Order: sequence, then structure tokens, then C-alpha cells
Amino acid sequence: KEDNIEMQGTVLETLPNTMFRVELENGHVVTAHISGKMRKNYIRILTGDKVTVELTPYDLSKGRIVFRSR
Amino acid sequence: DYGKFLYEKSKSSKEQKKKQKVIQVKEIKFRPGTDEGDYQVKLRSLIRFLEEGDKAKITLRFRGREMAHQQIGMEVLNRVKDDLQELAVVESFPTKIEGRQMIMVLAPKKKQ
RNA sequence: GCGGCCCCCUGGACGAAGACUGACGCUCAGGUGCGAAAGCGUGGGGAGCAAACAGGAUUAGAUACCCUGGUAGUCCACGCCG
RNA sequence: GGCCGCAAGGUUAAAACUCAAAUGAAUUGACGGGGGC
Ligand SMILES: NC(=O)OC[C@@H](O)C[C@H](NC(=O)[C@H]1NCCC[C@H]1O)C(=O)N[C@@H](Cc1c[nH]cn1)C(=O)N[C@H](C(=O)O)[C@H](O)c1c[nH]c(Cl)n1
Ligand SMILES: [K+]
Ligand SMILES: [Mg+2]
Ligand SMILES: [Mg+2]
Ligand SMILES: [Mg+2]
Ligand SMILES: [Mg+2]
Ligand SMILES: [Mg+2]
Ligand SMILES: [Mg+2]
Repeated sequence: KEDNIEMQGTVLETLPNTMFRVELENGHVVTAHISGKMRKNYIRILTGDKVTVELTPYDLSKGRIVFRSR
Repeated sequence: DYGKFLYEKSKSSKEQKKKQKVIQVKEIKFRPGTDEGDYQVKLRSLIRFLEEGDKAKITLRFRGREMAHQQIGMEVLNRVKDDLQELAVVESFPTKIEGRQMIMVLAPKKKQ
């Protein structure tokens, strides 16, 4: 959390367990899982959207989605 | 009248049937979600229909925000196009969506 | 597991009263037999059925339920399976 | 692995690993292309 990393990306394909494959503005692909409120707000994500992706410096291969472009 | 009279009509009917065996209606449906080769399993059934002679109508469904997927959905229809390029003649292509469905129709190539 | 009728060979069970042997009993690891239907081997038989399979339908699809057929099997003799 | 079988297979019979359960009877409601008045 300290010194967080903030990026956008595009979701490419659906995975089981509501996890997702997202290409990143820098060319990298990451594995993403949903946050609580867009889970609590019943907001479902489809293929192809632009999404805001939080990253952590410990590992950049997997991130978390926090905001989807409708 | 005599019973024999029944056959000549039957022979004509089967001439109509072999004219109609193609006109039997078989429907195939797909979704943008379909993936992992389940598409190939359904193609296996399309093949068995064309060799018989029927036309096949390929339907594909978008629900609401799945419109973003029409850009990929038309390709799924195209993936049929390439697979049947030597099996089925292109007949009708859906230029527009109606009521959330794209409808495509193909008929088997009449091998010479 | 056993169902038409008759004959032949044969096991078991139960009741009455009396006589006889004199505990000769109960259970049982290993062991040995019997054991529906389906199935296997060799040779017969084959009406009715009926997996597989052919054809007609149904459905979005229907390798099914439904309709017309139909092979193994079902039957017999001797082995096997357990 | 052993034994049996012409073959299908039968019989004897484990562990790694994984979860905080699985289960039986009965109770009050909802539901049935279940009944009755
Ligand atoms: N996609 C797809 O598989 O088909 C759609 C499916 O819903 C058809 C449906 N079929 C059935 O119930 C089966 N029940 C068992 C016997 C055969 C069949 O009947 C059905 O609706 N039947 C109707 C008649 C019908 C119209 N189109 C096709 N079949 C029907 O009469 N059903 C009877 C009932 O409601 O009890 C019953 O099934 C029946 C009696 N006799 C016959 Cl034939 N069927
Ligand atoms: K005595
Ligand atoms: Mg006797
Ligand atoms: Mg004594
Ligand atoms: Mg014993
Ligand atoms: Mg038998
Ligand atoms: Mg039949
Ligand atoms: Mg109960």
C-alpha cells in the first residue's frame, strides 16, 4: 500500500472464480480479481473494457481491478 | 380403382422429397462466450447436416452490453466461413443486428 | 428359488403313543460345496420377443423417450464365470 | 503384490493429498408438470 502503483488496462478474457486476464498500458499481461464494492454492488465485467488496475511492487504479474469504464 | 395407382404418386413424392431433403430446416446457435473448442463440437454436427444437403442457419446472441462483443462475434461467424469455405456456399450474411441476434445462412456446395 | 396333467427315482419337515442309546452337545479361523440375471467355450434349435444396427418422426440439437424392422441373447446338452 | 479365470474380471487391500465437516431421525414453513373438499 505504501507507495502504491496505479495503472489502467484492458480485460482480454474471462477466467473461472471471477478472476481475469488484463493487458497493461505498458504491454504486460496481469491476472486480476475484483474488489469488494463492485462485488457488493453487483457490477459485472465483460471482455474488452478499459479498467483501472492497482499493482504492488512485490509482484507485478497479478493486480486488482478498482474501476471499470462502464 | 386399383392399388398399383398409389406407387406412381409415391415416386413423384420422393422426387419432391429429394428436392425437399435440402429444404429440411436445421438450426445452430452460438454465443460470444462459447470458447475452449466447444465450437468445434457443434461444427461436427453442422458437417453432418451439409453432407445430407440441408441449409444451416447460424445464430449468435448478444445481451445488452455484450454489444462491445459484436466486434468479435462477427469473427466467430467468420470462423464458420473459413471452415466451410470448401463445404458450404455462402448464401446470406447479416449486415445488421436485429432484436439482439445475428442470423447467418449457409447452403452446402453442390459438388460437381 | 419352486406353478398344466400322468408315471418313475429321491431329500426334508411335523403330530400321537410307546420302546431303545446314554451327553453321543453348541459354535467355527483356514477348507469344501450350492449360488438370480447378464456374460464366455463347443454343438444343436429359433414361434414370440429384443441390446447392437437400419429406416420414419421430435427438437435448436435428440447419438433418447415414440413408430416400422432386426442380429446376439433368450431355449437345449456338457464345461466356465462366482 | 499374491491367489483364481479361456476372457470379461473376482478376491485380499494401502498411502500421499485435501475439508471442517459428511451423516441419521424428526420439527416449522415454502414448493410439486402430487391428492381431496
Ligand atoms: N427437444 C425435444 O426433445 O422435443 C421437445 C419435447 O418437449 C417434445 C415432448 N416429448 C415428450 O414429452 C416425450 N414423452 C415420452 C414419449 C415421447 C415424447 O412425447 C412433447 O411435447 N410431446 C407431446 C407431443 C409432441 C409435440 N411435439 C413433439 N411431441 C406429447 O404428446 N407428450 C405426451 C404427454 O404430454 O404426456 C406424452 O409424452 C406422449 C404420449 N404419447 C406420445 Cl407419442 N407422447
Ligand atoms: K439304561
Ligand atoms: Mg419323500
Ligand atoms: Mg459324562
Ligand atoms: Mg470360512
Ligand atoms: Mg443365463
Ligand atoms: Mg424398437
Ligand atoms: Mg429426513
